[PDB]
Amino acid sequence: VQSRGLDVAVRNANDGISIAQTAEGAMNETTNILQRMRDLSLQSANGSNSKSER
Amino acid sequence: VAIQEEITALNDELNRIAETTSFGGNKLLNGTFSTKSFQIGADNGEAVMLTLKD
Repeated sequence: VQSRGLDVAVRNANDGISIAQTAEGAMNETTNILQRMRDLSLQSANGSNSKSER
Repeated sequence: VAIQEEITALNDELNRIAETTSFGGNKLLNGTFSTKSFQIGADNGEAVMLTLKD
């Protein structure tokens, strides 16, 4: 009983790390987009930019 | 009188330079640039104030 159960346990864990792996991957793109927004934001702050540029 | 003609023309030119000099379309010496802040910083609130006058 324990041996068979241990196998199922491992599988469940692997699936767990899978969900986390997939989720983490999305967050990776999320940050990159956020960072670009920050850089664009700094550029907008510069007084040189006109309302059109903003 | 003739010298005044030259003075008249040159004061017009001064006025012109003042209401024409622009950067990409943002006028500079007309008296509208006033004060602007250039971020010059990797984080918020690190800008410096440039004040152009008429």
